[PDB]
Amino acid sequence: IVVLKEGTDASQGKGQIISNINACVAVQEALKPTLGPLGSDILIVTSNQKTTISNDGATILKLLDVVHPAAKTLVDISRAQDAEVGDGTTSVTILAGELMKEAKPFLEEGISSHLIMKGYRKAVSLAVEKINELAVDITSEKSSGRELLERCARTAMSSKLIHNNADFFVKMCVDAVLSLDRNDLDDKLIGIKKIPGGAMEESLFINGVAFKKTFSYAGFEQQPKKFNNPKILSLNVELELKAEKDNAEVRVEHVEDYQAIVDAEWQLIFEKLRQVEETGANIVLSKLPIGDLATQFFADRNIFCAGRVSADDMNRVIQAVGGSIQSTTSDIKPEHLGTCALFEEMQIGSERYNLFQGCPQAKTCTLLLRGGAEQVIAEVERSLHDAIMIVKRALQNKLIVAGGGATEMEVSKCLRDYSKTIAGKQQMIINAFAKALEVIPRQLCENAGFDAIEILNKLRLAHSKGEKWYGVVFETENIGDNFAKFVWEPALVKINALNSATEATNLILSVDETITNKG
Amino acid sequence: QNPNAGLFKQGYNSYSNADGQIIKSIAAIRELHQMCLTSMGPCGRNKIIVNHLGKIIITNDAATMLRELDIVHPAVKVLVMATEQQKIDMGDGTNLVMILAGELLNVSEKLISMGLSAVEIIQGYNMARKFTLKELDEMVVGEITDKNDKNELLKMIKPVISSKKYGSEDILSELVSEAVSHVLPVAQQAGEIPYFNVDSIRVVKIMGGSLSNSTVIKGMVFNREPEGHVKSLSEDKKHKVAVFTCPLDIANTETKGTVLLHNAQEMLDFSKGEEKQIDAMMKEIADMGVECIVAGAGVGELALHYLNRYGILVLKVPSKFELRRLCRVCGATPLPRLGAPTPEELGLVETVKTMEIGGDRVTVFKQEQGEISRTSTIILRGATQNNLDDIERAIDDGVAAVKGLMKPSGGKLLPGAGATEIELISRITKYGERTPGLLQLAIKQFAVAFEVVPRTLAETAGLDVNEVLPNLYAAHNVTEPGAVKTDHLYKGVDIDGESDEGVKDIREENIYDMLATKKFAINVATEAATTVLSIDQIIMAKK
Repeated sequence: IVVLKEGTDASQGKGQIISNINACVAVQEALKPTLGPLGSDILIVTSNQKTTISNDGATILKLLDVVHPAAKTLVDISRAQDAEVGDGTTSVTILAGELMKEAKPFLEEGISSHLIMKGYRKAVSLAVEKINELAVDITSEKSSGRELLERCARTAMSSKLIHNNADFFVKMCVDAVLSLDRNDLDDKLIGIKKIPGGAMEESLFINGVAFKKTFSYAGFEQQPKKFNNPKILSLNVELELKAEKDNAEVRVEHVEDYQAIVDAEWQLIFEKLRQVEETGANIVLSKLPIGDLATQFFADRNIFCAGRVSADDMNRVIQAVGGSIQSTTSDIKPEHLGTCALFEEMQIGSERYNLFQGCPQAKTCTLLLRGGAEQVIAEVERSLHDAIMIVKRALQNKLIVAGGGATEMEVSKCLRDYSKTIAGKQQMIINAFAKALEVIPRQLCENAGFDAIEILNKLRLAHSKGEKWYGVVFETENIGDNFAKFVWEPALVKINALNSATEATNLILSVDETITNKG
Repeated sequence: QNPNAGLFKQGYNSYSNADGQIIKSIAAIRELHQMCLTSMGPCGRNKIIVNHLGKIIITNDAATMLRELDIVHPAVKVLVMATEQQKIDMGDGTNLVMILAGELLNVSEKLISMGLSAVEIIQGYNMARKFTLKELDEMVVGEITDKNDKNELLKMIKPVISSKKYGSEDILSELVSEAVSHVLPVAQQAGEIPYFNVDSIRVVKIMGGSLSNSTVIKGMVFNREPEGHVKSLSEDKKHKVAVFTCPLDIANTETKGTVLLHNAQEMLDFSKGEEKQIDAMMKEIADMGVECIVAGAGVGELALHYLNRYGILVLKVPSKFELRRLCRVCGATPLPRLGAPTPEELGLVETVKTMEIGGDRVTVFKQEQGEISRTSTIILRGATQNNLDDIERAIDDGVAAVKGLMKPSGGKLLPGAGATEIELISRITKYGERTPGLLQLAIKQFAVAFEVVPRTLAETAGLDVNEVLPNLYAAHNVTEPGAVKTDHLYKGVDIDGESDEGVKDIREENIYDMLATKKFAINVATEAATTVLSIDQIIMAKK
């Protein structure tokens, strides 16, 4: 009748770690197909009834939100990779997963979880020393500031939808990053807009910012679309006379008074519109609608309006022109105004878009991507995103190591040789680590449709000849010098991704018991 | 058909010793024993706990394991309640009480099966306790001399950090020792003044990086930035600090004091009241020489305007508990009223500065070589939320253990890593052989229970206990030419991740346990096991 746990779940022992391993396998397998430039996509339907398709391990894991407590440890560590480093998210999940798979046969044979973790801690520490040793300090060596970044983006765009058009898209990626202050680069500084219709080769590059022109109200053939040096004012207040929700009941004894009240309401909004004119603004932008009367008033003043603009687009405009948003019209100051070098409205995609260009105060830029379908624009956007990342990292991280599995191959080799002098349980665990590292060149081959067995054999044998930059070639199925081919990753990504995968492996293998509090 | 008999209380599942309930109670405890058994030792195991709030905790802490379980059965409640006693009256010993109490019950299963009554078992255990406590007084080797130097604090802190965070001791030990030596004065030959308040060391955490970026602050850290224009104080000494709880705006009544405006003139006069009343209020604060104002509530636009004009540092502290602690350093008293800045309620601070930790701006209230705070802050860093929280617990153990170094006999040291328990097994057993009559049966088993410590230390490290244990006993099972056993009292249990024939010495790593912790924990464990063994019935009424 008396109980110990009142229905609270608790389980401990070797079987508990094996269960934790199985949970990690489910996570590893979920992301497995996304590895490599030819990786497959994952389709996730969220609880909010929104469907997404992506191969970005960071987006995938954040949407899956795997509940199993063991998975939460693995996923959270991969999340930290996304926050602390910005790349290697899939590598952390995959590397940790394979290690959990390797731990299983050792635990079953009665190998203590302490020695499994201890061998991993030593073997990984050795790997970090080797990855650091491989670091190449590269700046302008046999490559100009332009050639380095164009070669980086062009490489990223290989075997992509925009590979044959690299001559066009590479320029946008390199110009986009070089338009930024190298002292502080952030993905948020390069915006991308989607414009259905037309060919992808017709995309636009803007040194300032632009927005979709969400203002869809009346006002054809008015509000001048082009300004040389406009003053930009942003407001919160809605400038329409009548609301969609609010109103007033008017009841008086005279027809003159009935009209007087309607005119009074017109006068009240008129004074607010006049104050905007007194500001000396040329472009009037609002988070809320700017009404039919307001735009006719402003148009007769040769002032261009665009209302109902999203908070993100409004901020990017103000942040580009150097102005400020004011809630009211009576409190506006001249320091709220910004300026762009050019404002224009484009007819691209058979729809009107509002562009700013050459903004002298901007720290950002925008790409406007065109295409006949969401799948075309999305595929171009994803290819551009990866290209932007490698261009960004080319400026931020001078210490690089060969990619394509090349770094993993050298570490694995040095571990296989190191273990030759180790006796006891540590020998088996070090070798298991050396084997687990091969999951990367393996999955890179398999997801690409290559003969992974042949390529892995060629990589092992060719590497033993002293050429430490051999890796997976994705242009033609073979192996080659991925350093000379400009397929590289920052040394810090390899060190941090490995350390993160190691942490996730050790944290979960260290667990003997799970308790789930009920209530 | 089948009739019932023997149960006359109610429809129930009878729990009487007539059916071996004394064993069922122990068997029930075995479940929680096996849980905590995997925690103790530098190489202990982690446990995953899913909180009812959806928080996932992966920790070594045994108290968390027990506290987060909903427990009814009286047999385990005795041991869990005993554990909580260990948490309140001592800064350590959590695993020692739970594990030893279970093992004392485990060995009792043989004595009970032998036919030895619960009374006879308890009587022997009480005798063994009395022998054990006397031996602990005499097995002392080292002593902390209450000098509170860094080297002395580190000697104790190191083994305290171990068994929760192993391999991080080099960083964590420095974090605690620096915080303690800052707030813990050197004192001796006086017991009237208490030292080392539990609130003397605060721990805060910032996401990102790892423990290598941790540090120690000589004062209090607040998560808020200065809301005013002034972001820091000058280097001038003895800045006067005014502390308020009431929002800083137009003066009002402590209770309600809300002004309603209906007439045009009322709005005109009230608006003027705001500017005139706030200025005069801030004027008096400035005229007193106040350079920093600390509010438990918001500060209005005009209040910030005039506070800026007077050059007064404006810092909000939304936490009343943080203000209550600040009052212990700067001496200020918060004003619940608005417009009554009595000078008697002012405090002092030497420096208030805005600093960035990990990109997160915080405000520090600190001193350099004067009017020195008795409260310090330890800064923890980490990109992983779980490890960041778990390190905080490791620091808590470091701080809590130092509390045990105070006046009540915290000096005496015993060799750790199981060396104490191994010696106790030999000494308690010999007392058993000398003790006449049936008492020897339970006294000997009392000794047996203590092997769980050298056994757990080996097992958790991945060592074969069936080879380590006989070597541990052989090291202490020595005959010496004298009454006093010496020349090597340091033989402990290795926890190394690499093979090493034999055992290492305590003196090599300076792993010592506190006498007060060992005597108290064993005393508590004996009372816990004693109670459970005495139970021959569970009584309950239907709800």
